[PDB]
Amino acid sequence: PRRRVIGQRKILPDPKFGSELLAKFVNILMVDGKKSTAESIVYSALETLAQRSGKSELEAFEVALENVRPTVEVKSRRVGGSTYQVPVEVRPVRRNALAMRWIVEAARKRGDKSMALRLANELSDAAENKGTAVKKREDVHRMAEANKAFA
Amino acid sequence: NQYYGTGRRKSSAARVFIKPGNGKIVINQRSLEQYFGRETARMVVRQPLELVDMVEKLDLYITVKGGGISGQAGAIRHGITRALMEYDESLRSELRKAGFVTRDARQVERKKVGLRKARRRPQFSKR
Amino acid sequence: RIRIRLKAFDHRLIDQATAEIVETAKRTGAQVRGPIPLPTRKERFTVLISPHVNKDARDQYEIRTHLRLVDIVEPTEKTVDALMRLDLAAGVDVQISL
Amino acid sequence: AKQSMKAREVKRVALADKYFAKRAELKAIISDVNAASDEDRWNAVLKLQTLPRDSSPSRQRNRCRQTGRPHGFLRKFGLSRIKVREAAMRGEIPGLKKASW
Amino acid sequence: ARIAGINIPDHKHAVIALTSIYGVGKTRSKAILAAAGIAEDVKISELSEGQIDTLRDEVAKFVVEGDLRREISMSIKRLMDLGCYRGLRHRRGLPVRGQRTKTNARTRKGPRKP
Amino acid sequence: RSLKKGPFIDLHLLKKVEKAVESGDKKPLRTWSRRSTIFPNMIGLTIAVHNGRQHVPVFVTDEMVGHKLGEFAPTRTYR
Amino acid sequence: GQKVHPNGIRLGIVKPWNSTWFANTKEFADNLDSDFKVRQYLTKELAKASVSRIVIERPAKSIRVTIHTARPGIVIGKKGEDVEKLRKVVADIAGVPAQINIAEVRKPELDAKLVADSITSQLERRVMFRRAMKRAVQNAMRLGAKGIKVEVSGRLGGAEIARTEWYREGRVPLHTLRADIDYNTSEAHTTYGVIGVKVWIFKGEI
RNA sequence: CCGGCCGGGAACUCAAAGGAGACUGCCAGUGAUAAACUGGAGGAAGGUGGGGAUGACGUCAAGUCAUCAUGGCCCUUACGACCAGGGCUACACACGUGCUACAAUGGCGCAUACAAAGAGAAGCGACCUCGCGAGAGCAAGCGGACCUCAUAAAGUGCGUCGUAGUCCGGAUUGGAGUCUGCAACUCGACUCCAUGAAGUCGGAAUCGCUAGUAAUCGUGGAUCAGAAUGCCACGGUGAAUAC
RNA sequence: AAGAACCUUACCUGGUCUUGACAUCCACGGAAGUUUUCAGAGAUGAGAAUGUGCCUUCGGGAACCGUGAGACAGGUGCUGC
Ligand SMILES: [Mg+2]
Repeated sequence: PRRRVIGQRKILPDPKFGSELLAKFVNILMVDGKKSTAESIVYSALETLAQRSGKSELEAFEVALENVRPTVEVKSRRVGGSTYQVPVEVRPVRRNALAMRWIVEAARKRGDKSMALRLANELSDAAENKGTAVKKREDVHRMAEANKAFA
Repeated sequence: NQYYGTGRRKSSAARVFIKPGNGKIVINQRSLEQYFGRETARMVVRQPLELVDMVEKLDLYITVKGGGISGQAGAIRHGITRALMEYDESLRSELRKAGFVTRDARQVERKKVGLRKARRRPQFSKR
Repeated sequence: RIRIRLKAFDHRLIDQATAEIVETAKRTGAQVRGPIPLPTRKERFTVLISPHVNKDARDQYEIRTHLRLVDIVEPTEKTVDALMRLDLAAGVDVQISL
Repeated sequence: AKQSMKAREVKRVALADKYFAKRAELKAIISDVNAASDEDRWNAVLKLQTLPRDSSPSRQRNRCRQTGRPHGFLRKFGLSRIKVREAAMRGEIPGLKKASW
Repeated sequence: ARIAGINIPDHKHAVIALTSIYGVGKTRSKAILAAAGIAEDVKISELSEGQIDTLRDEVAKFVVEGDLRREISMSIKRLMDLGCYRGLRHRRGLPVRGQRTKTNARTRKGPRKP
Repeated sequence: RSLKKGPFIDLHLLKKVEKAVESGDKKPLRTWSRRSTIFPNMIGLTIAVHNGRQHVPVFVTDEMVGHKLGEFAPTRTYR
Repeated sequence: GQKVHPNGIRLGIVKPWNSTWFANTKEFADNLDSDFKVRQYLTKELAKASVSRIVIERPAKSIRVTIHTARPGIVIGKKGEDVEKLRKVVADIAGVPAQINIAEVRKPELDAKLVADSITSQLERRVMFRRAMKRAVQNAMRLGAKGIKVEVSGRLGGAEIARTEWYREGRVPLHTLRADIDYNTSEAHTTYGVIGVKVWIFKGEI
């Protein structure tokens, strides 16, 4: 805000095996307050990917995440006349939140049968670093690294 | 021997009778597996119960009303926490440090005239 | 026995009327259940403070109806007679039923 | 405030109180499932128009008692919101105050 | 599966395929099903001809594609030649149930061309 | 779309109706009762229905029985 | 017009309701109509008596009316002939026996209604608006009070455009709820039009 | 007859009244030893605890002479009044605010659980019968912490749809049916038969929201003889970001 | 506008009236009230059977109903500049 220097809210750990990042992920997926079905699809696709990759659930999610985790971000700060872009780092909190949002978007789109299926497919292609969230990250790195003369 | 917990959350209110013995849940004459044991928010009533063993420490005869599923769930959680009085500050010094004793009212705000849900306006438009 | 239900608008009046009437009833008609509070009912009204456009401009008024059961348990002779002809403390509506 | 319409409503009300609630038999009784479904009920619903458009409880707009305002009327206080609020803020309605909670 | 109308469903459940007939809906189709002893979950690639015959002779009871088309045609022509409000609306191209025409009712009126 | 229990008419209207029935075809009968139905005996009348300002003479028809008079008495004129 | 009614906002905290009685929803409307009728008729009759207000109750289906005024002599007439005429002509319309009782206030200039009525009498007596305002404020504050504020709207001076003017003296917190404030507004009809006068007197602080 | 159904208690929630407490209360630091800011103990709540009502002097010569009263004007056998019907629902067409949606977190059908606050006597309206359903009839209780609205729905178990302008979606339209009401053509609501459109996320531009809020679901009330996707009110799951 | 089938309705046509639908007066006549027929879109007009006291000033009274002028009623008609 302008004056308030407040922090962020305090979410609860998920009922399923302890976690907070994927709890916030399910809270993002939750629309119209449909937490039950959001969590259902979350767990379904989670265990699907876990069994497809042979690993454990939260670690497979971390694998699919680190690949989509970006490096920098472009923002506009006009200085005396012409308006321009500027590439700059991003906090880890918003970094991982934006990675999860890209995951959710690539999952929502490209619908084969069901949302569990879409989310597991995106998880897989991100774990092997060939999905659409990773391509979003690549596009972000394209936007950056080019106009880096502004600083 | 048999202690009482009140419990309430989001316009809901409960009644819990805690007793040393088995560990079954009589939740409105149902089991926790039935009442909301297939739906989300399942271990909500169990969240205040893992810091101290519960499987074979004490059972609870529970009833609830008011609010929705999660509302009555928070009600039962507050009821557990109030019933935790024969297990007094010796344990509250940490239970509170991690919450579970804060009412966390955040009561729903009445709908204000001119609005749609007490904060939602009727889609303003300059022209 | 005698279900005695009184009702008013103002708590500071119904309270004193109930106190004095329960006194005059149990001082000779003892074995009462007391002034059971009978929770309040609120009749609310929303009106348009303006006579014209500015429909959005409105106001909210209300009226509170408080009641007090007494529930006398015995149809005493010091009660059936010394309760009637004693409907003072205007602004209150009373109904006794045997 | 259209004293003519006021007398119109007064007529409607009085003539209705006279005819209906007392002569419902024609339209509310003879029009029943029974042998009377023959020419009996036909003649009943025909004599129906023995009364004019008036005499009915449907033409009762329930206008205001002070100003005849049909809109903004409340069946409780018998008056429109305008005079309702007037008398309220003046303190004439027993037990009425500002509702805030 | 040449039932009245056109009725060329392949691998479609009973009522969902039968409603295709202009003259039958889900309800009348379920009635036909319970009459001819037909289920409402098995498809055309699995139904037998000894039961397709019952389909035919049971749907023959209510109006059909062509019969219903011509019946509606003669009814609306009756309205038009009657020249009541209904026929006047039918001829002017406006709805007949009396909804909004000032703004709505564009479906019956015509595309929002100009 | 209502009043299942038979039709509804006006005394004056049915009186003129049966008068014209027993007298034969007659000039248009002015009827302001758009809220009335038609009977199997009025086929052949040339009654004039009210629209709000003017009378529309209509030749009754056996198919024009269950309908009303406002049906064939246009009230709103457009262009 | 963006301010709330002081008396209305203070009813639920400090000031008492004008009509104090009970009634079920079935007869609340007719009860209020009878109250309005008796009120307007009594005002029509005794507007000369300078009545500040009237409280209306109904003990056991019988009407009772306290008249908070300042000229009980004029209200009653010698031996109470006026009291009797009023009781009769009011019970006729009320359908029940009426106990009408007067009650004097020996500080009439502290009543919003009485002061508005006096300013209106002077407005029809052709007295200057400034002088009337100042004289009423002085009357009140010199008789005793913790603040006053008067306002007038209309065509003061009989001019062509409508100009409203006010004048205050002392402390007068309206947003304060414990402030027992006397408030009322009168009307005055002259050859020029309508004139609305209003007053607020900070009588008490609790 | 396991229905607190009942004898039996005032244990408990709840209950209306009368009070306590939550006021920077105190401590550590910072701050010009001041104001004050930040963190912390206990505590449910910490600094205006949450929300609400409360609208400064006055501006826009803002809107209402149609709620009412009124300065003047004007009709005053009339610009007055009554009655049948019609109109306000009219339609080349442009715009604003809401519901439905435009689907697979799901349409879909069967079995399952959980709201608070209210209203209700020329009204709410048990049981029972029929009625696909409007709802019809007989006929208890209730002008009320009893009798009725009133079964709460999302949530969950089984599975069709397993991706198609499709079983998403319901408008247009005819015959036939119930109901409010003197009457349903203009011009009502409701339930069934037949129907399924555009619409596949929406262009520039633009609105609301920092919490139980939005999002979404359901329920009640006023208007009413009858007539909401609106208004008001209550509750349901329950976020996000804030550099 | 917290709710247009009539009404609501302030608009349109047609049929009506006039100190008038609405409050009051004098004088005159009838007591009201109740049932009923005819034409009309009805308003209204043409009617037919029933109906009498609360006080005796008791040449009548208190309401109710109708007739004549007048004062007037009546307007959702104008300017919210
Ligand atoms: Mg000037």
